[PDB]
Amino acid sequence: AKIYKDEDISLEPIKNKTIAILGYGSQGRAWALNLRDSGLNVVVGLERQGDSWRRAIDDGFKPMYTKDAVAIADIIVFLVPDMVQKSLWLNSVKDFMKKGADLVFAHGFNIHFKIIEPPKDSDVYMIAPKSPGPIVRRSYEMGGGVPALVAVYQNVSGEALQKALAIAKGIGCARAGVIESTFKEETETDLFGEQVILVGGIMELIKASFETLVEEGYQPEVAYFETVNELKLIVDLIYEKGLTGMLRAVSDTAKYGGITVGKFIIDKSVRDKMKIVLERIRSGEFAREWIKEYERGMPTVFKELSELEGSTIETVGRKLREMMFRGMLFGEQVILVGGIMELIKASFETLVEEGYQPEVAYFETVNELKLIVDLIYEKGLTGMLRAVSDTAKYGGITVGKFIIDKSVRDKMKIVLERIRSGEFAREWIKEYERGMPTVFKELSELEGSTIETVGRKLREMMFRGM
Ligand SMILES: NC(=O)c1ccc[n+]([C@@H]2O[C@H](COP(=O)([O-])OP(=O)(O)OC[C@H]3O[C@@H](n4cnc5c(N)ncnc54)[C@H](OP(=O)(O)O)[C@@H]3O)[C@@H](O)[C@H]2O)c1
Ligand SMILES: CC(C)NC(=O)C(=O)O
Ligand SMILES: [Mg+2]
Ligand SMILES: [Mg+2]
Repeated sequence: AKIYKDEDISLEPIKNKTIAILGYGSQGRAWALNLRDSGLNVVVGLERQGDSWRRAIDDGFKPMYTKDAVAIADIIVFLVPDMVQKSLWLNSVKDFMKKGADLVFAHGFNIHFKIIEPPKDSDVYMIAPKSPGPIVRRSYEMGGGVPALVAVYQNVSGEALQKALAIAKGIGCARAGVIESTFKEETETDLFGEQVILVGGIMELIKASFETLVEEGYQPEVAYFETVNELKLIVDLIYEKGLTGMLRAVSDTAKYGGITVGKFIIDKSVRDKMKIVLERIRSGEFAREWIKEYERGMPTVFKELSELEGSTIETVGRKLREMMFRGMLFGEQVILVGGIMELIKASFETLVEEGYQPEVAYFETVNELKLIVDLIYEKGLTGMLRAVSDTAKYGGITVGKFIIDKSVRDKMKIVLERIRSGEFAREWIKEYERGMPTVFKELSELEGSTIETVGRKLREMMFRGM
């Protein structure tokens, strides 16, 4: 697929249009700031003078009320929570917008699941950054960007795609790479990625590793540090150089440990569970369940957030990060190398087997994980969870423990015990006397694999001039 960069895209299609950004949260603030820095005409539209109104004023915007912003808009962007969009649309947009104004989304959920039926005489299109909102901004302001999908649901001008690409450039995404997709593909892959790996999976893997180290007798501060530091090292290596590059950066013993432990901790049953998660998404069952939860007041989301914020793991992480700010395990290596490699691989391959563009699968299940893990490293799980959408919070909370279930810390424990006893060392010394056939066989299968051949091509194009 074509991966569009800055030199491929003109801003001219949006140059003199008034762009109304509805909402000023995680994506909304990022888009508004980025678009304004890129020279475009932005107004911020809000329902209320609340927290995000105050934030927008502090950033030099003068927000308008939603109905007033949409009256003067050529392009209307829905950057409020997915569950809120129908109500905003019905009450503040539909009867107030210019006739023919563009309707623009950052996630396909409402259009794809037919929650909002747009008018027939508007362009309807999407730019979906494959990044948490704050990193859309942070990348842009460092002179870089994050990847994005664009899609067109309804073309009435005949230039909807060019306008989507222009907006993607305007928010910095063409510095990294933009791929054309569909509302269906974006929605399905996006919900899948956040549920199984980007929010749900990684969060539960981190908790499992932390708990397991603590049960084995490590002090909490050491269990936290070992977990998150090794996670960052491993995910950074993959982000830069793929699975093969990561494996070549660690010892042969760690290669063998990673490879074997990974398939133990993350086994076929997990691949089956990922397909279940995908079908629940495809069939509309997730959407119906999320709508029902939302209409109850999102009690599951509020509960989880408040338990997480108060938890031992988050208290310990906050204390650790603060002590590091102010200046003040080889089992864990292989458990994480294995667990993260096989979770990535299973997530990516599920999407590719199901027919989605492999490039989209790579942005969603590989590239974006580095951005997530950077947020976790900097701000803890609670900071990460605050940055992601409510849809992703709910998906992660419900699916994460399905993918990484209780048994995974049980398997971790077993592996950790074999390491501590010197049993893992005997086992490495042996496979080694067979000429490391398990290691060479895996390197050989990785070399030819879709994830590595696509990743290498994309990483070359992405890090071109970034
Ligand atoms: N978060 C991510 O990184 C991410 C990644 C890619 C795409 N997406 C997509 O981007 C879109 C926006 O998601 P987001 O997470 O950026 O949104 P968000 O941060 O949750 O949105 C908060 C904004 O929406 C307003 N809002 C909250 N409840 C509202 C209500 N009942 N009525 C009207 N306005 C309300 C808030 O105003 P107050 O301050 O007054 O409450 C605030 O301006 C979604 O389609 C999402 O799927 C998000
Ligand atoms: C992981 C997260 C940033 N991605 C999303 O698509 C979202 O927040 O909904
Ligand atoms: Mg996403
Ligand atoms: Mg999402």
